[PDB]
Amino acid sequence: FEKHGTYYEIFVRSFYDSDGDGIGDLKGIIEKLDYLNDGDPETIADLGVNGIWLMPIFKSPSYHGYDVTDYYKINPDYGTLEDFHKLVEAAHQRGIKVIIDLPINHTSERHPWFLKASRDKNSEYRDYYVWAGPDTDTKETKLDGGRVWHYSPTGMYYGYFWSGMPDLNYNNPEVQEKVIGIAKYWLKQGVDGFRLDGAMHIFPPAQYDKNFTWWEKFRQEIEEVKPVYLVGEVWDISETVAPYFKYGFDSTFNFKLAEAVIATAKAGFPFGFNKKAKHIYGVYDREVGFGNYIDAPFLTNHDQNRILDQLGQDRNKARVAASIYLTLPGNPFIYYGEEIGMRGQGPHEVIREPFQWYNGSGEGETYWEPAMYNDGFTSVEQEEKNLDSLLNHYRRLIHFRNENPVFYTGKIEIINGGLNVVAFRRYNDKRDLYVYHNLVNRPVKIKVASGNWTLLFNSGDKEITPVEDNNKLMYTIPAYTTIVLEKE
Ligand SMILES: [Ca+2]
Ligand SMILES: [Ca+2]
Repeated sequence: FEKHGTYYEIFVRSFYDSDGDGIGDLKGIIEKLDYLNDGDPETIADLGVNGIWLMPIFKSPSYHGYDVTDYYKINPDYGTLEDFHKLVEAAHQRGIKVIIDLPINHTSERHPWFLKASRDKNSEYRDYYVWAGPDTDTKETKLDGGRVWHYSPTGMYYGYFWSGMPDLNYNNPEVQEKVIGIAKYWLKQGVDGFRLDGAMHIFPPAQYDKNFTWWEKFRQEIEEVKPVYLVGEVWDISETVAPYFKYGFDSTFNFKLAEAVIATAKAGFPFGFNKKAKHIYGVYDREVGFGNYIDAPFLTNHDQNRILDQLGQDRNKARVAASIYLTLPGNPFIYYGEEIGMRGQGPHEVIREPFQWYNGSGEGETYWEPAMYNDGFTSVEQEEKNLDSLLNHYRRLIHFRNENPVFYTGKIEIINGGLNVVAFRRYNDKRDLYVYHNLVNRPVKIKVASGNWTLLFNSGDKEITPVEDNNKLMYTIPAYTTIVLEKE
């Protein structure tokens, strides 16, 4: 069970519509699988990703699905269980692992369990949720609203995010059993793992360690079915994220490093990235140990303003940002649309706009909401016209990564590549690669000690030939370009 690979995050509703109702669905993903990975490592006609993560696919009243009403039923909007099985089979045929979002931290207020527990204090499901006693304080800020305690005819219940999302009571052994059963069910349907929210607010501050006890039990029990891949979201500093690598998770999303990559690509100076990367990998190596964690680097996801927007809609800077994280250790995660330069900021609905397949309209393109910001802005059709497009840039980076696995499992050492360059070595006992990323709109020069060096990768379409003088090999890197050298 190979856990290393580049992942692609898909919002089913916005990917591909196979039956003409404007809503993206599972059969649609099947129809477009070759775009992600055609199963042939010899071609670069596909992105080359080896895993896909589907945002919530269970029954739910919302367009996003994070508030589940039935964990054993596929949202009709996305298709059927049969479609899901055909997708898992088609993906495996191509070497693509499939993981799905598992919203088990809370349920929808419309979930039967809650409806029953909320309409009878003596209900059999009463203890599936958390019911108040003292203080209905309410801590506030963030982006949503406020209050963690809410009214419900038979008492007030706990709901960290929103009254529509009551939190499940993990202090109840039955809740833990039920959720594990749900996970096992989907694994038996063919899934390879899950994407999970690691923070569980039902545990009072005094029971923080119960979080790790829970995830360890969860992983141990579900792997009784088969080996799995688990990636968790823990939106906090690296010191807080680190232990999760030890108690059940293979990977965790590197939010802090994402912020640094974005800031550095925007500014054109490597300081921020250099300092943050050294700190974070240092924390992970100290608390977990190199080789005992699979980081999940990324730029932006389904809850954040798209990378292009964060870079002032500068496609060149977005290109550099892509080269940087796609050459980092671990399993990189690509947010759908990122590879063709989609834009979107503000409302989560905008960030989750329909994926653009065509310049204009065409069969399969979703339209459940207006494509206000991307219609006519970018598309796969347009990106396919030139071998040096952003889409082809992503294809080249991912395939290069797959052809040189040291990028997944090797160590990393930040080095000084100059005032406007992010540089680092990716290495193991057999490969010693030097990676250089030009962050600005002008050529930059880098020098290495005279010796046996080989140019392995050039992200641009220009001829890059080094010159040797006074025992130093000098390379002039064109604007926003990345190169990889091998030292022997
Ligand atoms: Ca459809
Ligand atoms: Ca291929």
